[PDB]
Amino acid sequence: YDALLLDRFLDILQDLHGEDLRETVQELYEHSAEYEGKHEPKKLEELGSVLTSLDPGDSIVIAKAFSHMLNLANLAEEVQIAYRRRIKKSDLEETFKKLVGDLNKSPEEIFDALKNQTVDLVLTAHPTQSVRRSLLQKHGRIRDCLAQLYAKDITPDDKQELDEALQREIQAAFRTDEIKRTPPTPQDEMRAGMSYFHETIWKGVPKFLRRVDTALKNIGIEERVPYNAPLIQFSSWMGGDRDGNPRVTPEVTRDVCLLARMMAATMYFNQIEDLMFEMSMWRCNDELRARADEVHANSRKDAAKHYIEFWKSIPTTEPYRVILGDVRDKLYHTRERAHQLLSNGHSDVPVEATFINLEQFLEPLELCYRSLCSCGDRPIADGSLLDFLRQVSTFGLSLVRLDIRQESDRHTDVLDAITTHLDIGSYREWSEERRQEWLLSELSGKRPLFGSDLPKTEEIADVLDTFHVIAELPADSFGAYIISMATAPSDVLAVELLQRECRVKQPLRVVPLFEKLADLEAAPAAVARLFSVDWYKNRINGKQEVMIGYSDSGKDAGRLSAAWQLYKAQEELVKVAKEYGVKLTMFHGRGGTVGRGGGPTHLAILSQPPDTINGSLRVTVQGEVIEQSFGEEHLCFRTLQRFTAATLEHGMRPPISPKPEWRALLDEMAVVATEEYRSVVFQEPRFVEYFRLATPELEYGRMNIGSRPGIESLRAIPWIFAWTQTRFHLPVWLGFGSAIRHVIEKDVRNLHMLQDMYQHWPFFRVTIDLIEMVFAKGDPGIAALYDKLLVSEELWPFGEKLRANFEETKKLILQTAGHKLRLRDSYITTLNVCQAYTLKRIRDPSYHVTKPAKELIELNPTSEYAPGLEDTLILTMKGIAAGLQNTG
Amino acid sequence: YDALLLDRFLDILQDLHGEDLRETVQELYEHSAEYEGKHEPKKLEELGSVLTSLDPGDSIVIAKAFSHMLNLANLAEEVQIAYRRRIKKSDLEETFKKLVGDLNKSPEEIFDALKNQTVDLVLTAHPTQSVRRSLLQKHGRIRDCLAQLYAKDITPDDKQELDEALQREIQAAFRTDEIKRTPPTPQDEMRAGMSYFHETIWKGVPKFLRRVDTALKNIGIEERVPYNAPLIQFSSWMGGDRDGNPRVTPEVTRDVCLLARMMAATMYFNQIEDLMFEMSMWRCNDELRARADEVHANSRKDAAKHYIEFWKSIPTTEPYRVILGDVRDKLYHTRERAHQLLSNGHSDVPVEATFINLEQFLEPLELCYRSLCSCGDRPIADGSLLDFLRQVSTFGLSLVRLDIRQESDRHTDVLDAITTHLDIGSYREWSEERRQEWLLSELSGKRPLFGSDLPKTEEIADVLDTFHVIAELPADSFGAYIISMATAPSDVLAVELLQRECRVKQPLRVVPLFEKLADLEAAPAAVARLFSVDWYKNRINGKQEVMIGYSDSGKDAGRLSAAWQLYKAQEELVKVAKEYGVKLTMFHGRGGTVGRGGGPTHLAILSQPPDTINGSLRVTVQGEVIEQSFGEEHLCFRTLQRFTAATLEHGMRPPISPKPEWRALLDEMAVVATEEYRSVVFQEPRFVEYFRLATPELEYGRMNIGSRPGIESLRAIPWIFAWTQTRFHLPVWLGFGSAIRHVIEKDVRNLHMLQDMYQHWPFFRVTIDLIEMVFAKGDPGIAALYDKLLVSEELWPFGEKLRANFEETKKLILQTAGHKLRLRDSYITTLNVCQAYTLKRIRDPSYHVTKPAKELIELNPTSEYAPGLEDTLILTMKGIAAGLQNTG
Repeated sequence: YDALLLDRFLDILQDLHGEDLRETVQELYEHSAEYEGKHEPKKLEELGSVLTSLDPGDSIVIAKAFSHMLNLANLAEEVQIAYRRRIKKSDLEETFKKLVGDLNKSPEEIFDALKNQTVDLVLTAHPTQSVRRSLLQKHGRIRDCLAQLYAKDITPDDKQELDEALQREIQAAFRTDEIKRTPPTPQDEMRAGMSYFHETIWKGVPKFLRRVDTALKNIGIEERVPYNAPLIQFSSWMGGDRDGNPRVTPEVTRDVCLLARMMAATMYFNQIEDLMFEMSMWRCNDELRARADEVHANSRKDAAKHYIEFWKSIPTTEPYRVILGDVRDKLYHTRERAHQLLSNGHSDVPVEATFINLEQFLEPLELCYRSLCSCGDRPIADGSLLDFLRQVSTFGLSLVRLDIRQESDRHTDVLDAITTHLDIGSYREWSEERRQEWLLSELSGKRPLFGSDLPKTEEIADVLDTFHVIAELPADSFGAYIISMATAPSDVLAVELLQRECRVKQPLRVVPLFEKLADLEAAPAAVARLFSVDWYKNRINGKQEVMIGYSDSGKDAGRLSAAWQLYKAQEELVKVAKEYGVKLTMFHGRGGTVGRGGGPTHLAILSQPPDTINGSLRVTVQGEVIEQSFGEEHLCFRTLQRFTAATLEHGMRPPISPKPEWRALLDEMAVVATEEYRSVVFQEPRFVEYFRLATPELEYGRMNIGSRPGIESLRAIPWIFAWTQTRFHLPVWLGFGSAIRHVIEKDVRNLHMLQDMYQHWPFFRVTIDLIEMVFAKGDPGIAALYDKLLVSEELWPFGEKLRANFEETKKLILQTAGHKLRLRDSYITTLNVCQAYTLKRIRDPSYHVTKPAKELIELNPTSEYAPGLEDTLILTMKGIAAGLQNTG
Repeated sequence: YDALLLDRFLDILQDLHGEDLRETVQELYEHSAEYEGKHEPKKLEELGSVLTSLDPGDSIVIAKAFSHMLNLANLAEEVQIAYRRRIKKSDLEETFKKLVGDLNKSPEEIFDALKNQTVDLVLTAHPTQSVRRSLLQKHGRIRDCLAQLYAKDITPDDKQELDEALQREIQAAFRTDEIKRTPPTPQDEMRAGMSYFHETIWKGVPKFLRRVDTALKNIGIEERVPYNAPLIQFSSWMGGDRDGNPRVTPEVTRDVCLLARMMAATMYFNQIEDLMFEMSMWRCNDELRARADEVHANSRKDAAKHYIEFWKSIPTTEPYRVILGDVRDKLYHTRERAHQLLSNGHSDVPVEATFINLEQFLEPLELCYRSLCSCGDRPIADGSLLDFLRQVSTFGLSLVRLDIRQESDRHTDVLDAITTHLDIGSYREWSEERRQEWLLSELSGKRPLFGSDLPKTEEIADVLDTFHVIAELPADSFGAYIISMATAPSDVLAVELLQRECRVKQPLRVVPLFEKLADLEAAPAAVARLFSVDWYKNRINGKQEVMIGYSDSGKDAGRLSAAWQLYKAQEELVKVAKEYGVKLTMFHGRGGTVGRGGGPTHLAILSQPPDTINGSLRVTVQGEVIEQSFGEEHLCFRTLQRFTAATLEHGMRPPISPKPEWRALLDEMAVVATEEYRSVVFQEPRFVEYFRLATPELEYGRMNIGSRPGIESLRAIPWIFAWTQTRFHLPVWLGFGSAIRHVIEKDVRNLHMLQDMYQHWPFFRVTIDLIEMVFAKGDPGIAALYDKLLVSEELWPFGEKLRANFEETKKLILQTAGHKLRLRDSYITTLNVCQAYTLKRIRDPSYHVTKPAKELIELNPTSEYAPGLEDTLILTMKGIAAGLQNTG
């Protein structure tokens, strides 16, 4: 069946570029097949020999072909998964069943625990989404074609029109320039993010909630999940995170807030007329009748011809239509106000004509629901009205709540400008205690701090202006202010005072981000010291959120040491919060790649220490992962299901807590793994050299994914990208070899203890299993070829050392777990080869450079490199990322 | 399987009103079952005995229950038909096959004949739609539930959510007041009409055209139907027909025109952004590149923040997106202009910023298509861009072209006011010749006619003002001006002069409506006399349309005589048009009931005389029929298919022309049938009395369907309604008995001649077959019960006479054709009984009359009749109409 796609696409490729190129693509596929079958490293060079003969444009066409083949492979993969899962006639109903039988838990415990459960998915604009939006659309259409094709109810003409349709849709996808020739603006990032709502999430959320209701009734719970029960929520960083992205200005934040608000209003307004049409009942209780009489009193007997439907004043015969009629008027005026406020700088639309409250909207719908149930119409109320109630209570007046992230040192600079200007010292030079005492005195004091006459840098004025932008805007549009590189309470208090002094009427919660490993070690101490401040503990109102970063941890230290220290961090943070009687919710900055803490969601949730979630979870959805988890109805449902089921199980089925022997064993193991990791990644003075030669790291910024413009000093995203492109995955597995070897060396019974740990400890089981998966996506012959083609003859053995470790480490992993699809790896291998030789040509002086476009080579006329080369490189990176189903 | 619906609905009924009422509904169903099985007329009285015992509100609930049961029966009927037809894995591909094999016709003849074929469906607001819109919505949802239920791919939870959904949707439909408590405005009629576009027709048309392309490729025609090939078009009367509807004012016509324009703009604008997203190509020919450079020149480098997507100036990289970008700007400004022009009286939006031409819109899309095909992207161009091209070329700037219908005598009054005021005579008193000569002199003269100082009646000023309204508005918004009761060229010339003098810049075509039988006899003479006028023949530009009414013909004369005279009328009209070298297209004012010329569409088309269509047809879709032919994707497709296939076959497979013996035989037969019909419907002086007692005719106006406020003097719609409610159908079959009896009497070989005619003449075969169908929907026991309950003891035998004829006539029908589901007739019979006894209670003096609502009896507090009775009567009419699948 894998052959069908090859047939259709290759027929189209032949229809576009002739027999010859189709035949050379087939040759490359056959060489790659002989390689992924026999694994003769001679086959690689055999393939590169055929690859070097290519024309400028021809190699572009080859890279294009294999990349689109990988994409189609992903799409057919998703289709086959959806159908395979559907033809069954963890999981929600299964999780309920296991909670009842295994753990003897009652239905009302599941229901009550469910009501008080919340999962806050926060979408980020992290530059990990390799596929441009113009192509993502065509992918969506194409998987629609393939999904409709996968059925036995096709009529001949339907299938032929879908053949013509899929053919035209592939031909359209291939006819688009895959290369972002300019990097997006943060606004574009926020649009790419929000586009999944008026595509999937908006309609997906109420369907999922219906499904939870159904599953709850399969357990005997006739009651339904409360419409205002916040089982899932959405937050955003798009346009808010300005950490090291100076292009995220205050005006950008204003723009994304106003934008999102306009989107939400528009969606509600388009829903509201259909809802009015259905709410044609005439029975209501005395309450809704009284209110309907109120609205029909101020009915404004006018033409109201701007509407299409219901332009006549609604009669009291159908009172639900009266009340919903006022709801439509207030929606119209809310949309018009937001659209004017966005399109110009201002609006003449009166605020009282609009919904100002998150529940001025909810109130009339709640009333309709009470009336319907009162009058025996709970079936009716649980339909479109309920869907609408859940959409309002879930999305509010601004589809997502925006977080503002900024690094502590910028707040420090602001305060230092203030104290210098006030002739009182230098906040920078001040000790922590001095900062705390001063900040406290200013927060509890009543005199304004700086004035209009404060000297400001562009950076200083950037952060002050972002605070003014936050104050100017509605409170329910924002989420949390995340402080990067937070180390002391002076940073949180600093942001609090900077908010109060920027007249932020309802200041948002402040939350620290500990991402470097030392910050994770020191974090519980800092949180306890913050809670010690009686002022903050009294204003924090018993609730605190703190973010836990996964990107930079496994970058400077061992991936293993990072994971273990994270576990300790969650544990001790919960300890501290309980010690001060504060409800802690921890914010997990997980990525899509395992190297940034990614991997399957239920596995990452089960690997959390027990009694650390307590019905309140928060996870990042990093750029690319959005597409993976919300681009289809089915993906959206499977995502929301995975999250809610994992959290519920982790709530009622607490994972086993580690025996102390396991604690100490992992402490030693963490020392060994850290020394091993840092030994090869930092001690080696020629390591940075070999890295900058052997991996496509430095070229990452060429793809222009995001809007953000030593090895310790690079972002974790291109770090994991480099080693994942080459399918070597060094940062995933490094410390494990020395770790396990030293642990079995110090004691032989530690082998039985590792076997013991792998079978009972969810954290260890998850860790080892993930390492084994990453090994399964590994092939060291690739990194070998890259070394042979690009590394100087000198330090060739260095890589082999690592390669040694690779196999060694794998041998240990399979030994602790007790273990002993393909074909896509064929295409990937081809692109691997293409990526390798092309890099050698790029780092040559002969291939350097010293109107409309009618062919691909004309697409890059400003290339500092040879005409056809830059585009081909970008193509190889994109394609390999697609094949591996991860970018960074 | 019929039992499933009964089970679900009766369970809901029990959940709403208890066991007792469910049990009495079951008793009624059982009595009706014993009646429709055994046909014991004692069973009817047995049922009425149980019916008379009912409470005021209880009988309302019973009528409600049987009516909704009939509706559900209709919906399940449609579902089972759609699935039965789909599980085949006339008709389009079958029609092509028969045209190739049977008639030896070539593909290019089918294709070329198809290109030059046009079918103009014109939706009317005729008050035949019994089901109010608030309920039609719920019906749509309910058939959605049932359609999704009819499958073997249901997952358990899907089926349970659809059970809860169908339950809540039925419960919602039943909880709505079925009674229109106030009659609609013409604007409401036009909304009910147009609502099928942004529901079905808008998306249905391009899908149907794709299907025609597919069928054409199954014959070997790789080419596609031209996007601008006008295979189907839509016109409207809603808000335009003012014949005997004085509530259709000029402001109403303005309103429906502006309204429709706003709807169209909105739909295009919502499509355009998705189209822009897909047209991401970079290759274009020098033409589209030049134009894209033009647009990017005047690009207006601005924020353009009112849009959500593509708010940044579009780069020349993606030229299709540039050109489509200008298209989106001109759409935005067109929508804003129409919305302001509607909501206020005026707009500041510049006209040059909008699409003014029907093809200023089409031009940029045509350019994109040429470019795409030029660059080898015909597959891409035949996708969303083609769908959009067909939508634009098919729907234009105003979704439908509006006809204006008005009776001749009103134009006569206008002209008479003018000639009286000009001290020149009285146009009324003038002979036809004088009218012709004067009208001609004024049309070819250059002096204005009346001035501001013309004395005007409210009627006169109504028609003059409608002409000013037509002149003020865009030309492509209007269709034809239909003249009711047109008899002479003076009427058409009158409208032409009245247009020119009202400064109608681009005057619309004038078309006469001949509906009374004498007008159909005299019509060809009048058309020839009109074409004799050299002026009109020169300005008519070789094209003429004339309407042929079906409503009033079979009302004053025999249904048979009417059909035959219609055939002659089409024939001789075509003769006359060919004689004057003018392309005639005839406009068939067909209804939904056979008594108004309704019946299956392909049968009505085959019954047209040969060489009378010639690739140009025009048919009314009377009120209720709209719902029947466009309320579902499948209904819409089946409608467009039926029409286009019928016209094509009638074009290439001309029906046999009648032998002269058949001609004369039908002339005699028409005399006999006319004498027989008029003998019982007009000669009898007590006939009007018996009619006003035995049928629910007089109560029709109580349903408040439409906005329009002797027996010869009533509308044909309540005429057919009366006899169809009672399932007697007198106007369908009356003259056939005497006709066939006299024809077999004058000669015995005429029996073999009738057998000969039924097997070879499409017109006769259709006629007789239709009569047999109507008989199959007949049961004279019903009319018997109505007579027994409501007719005075005196003229009881009169009806029996008719009843005699009934059987007699049926015996003849089955004899010329050579011939010898049920259960739903059960429910109908119950309502029959309920309708009968209730009428007897209504026409009683004891049951006459000399805040919010918390129960059904409170729903009519102004009833001149007893509290519960009026509503129950309306309910019975609605339900019986639903069961018979026809209103009038």
